[PDB]
Amino acid sequence: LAQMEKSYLEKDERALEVTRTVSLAEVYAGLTENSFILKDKVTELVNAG
Amino acid sequence: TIDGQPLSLSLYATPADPSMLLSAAITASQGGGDLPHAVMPMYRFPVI
Repeated sequence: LAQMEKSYLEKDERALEVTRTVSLAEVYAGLTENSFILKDKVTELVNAG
Repeated sequence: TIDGQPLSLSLYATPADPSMLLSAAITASQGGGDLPHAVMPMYRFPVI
């Protein structure tokens, strides 16, 4: 346990925390293979489930 | 003598003394340990 704690303290470093915002409208619109707009396909699939 | 027994008595020398037994606690030396390489932690001084 002390060997593992020593290796943890010698290998733990800080970070680089990054948030990334992903909108599914941009992903589904720029997918280049059966790409679609989200707002009309959701009402197509909800009004006909 | 007339029977063949001596007039001047024989020698009875001193035997060997009991010795004193000796031993010794001989000693050795291993040196001190070489001080390792220091590693900077991520925590502040009270935690580490």
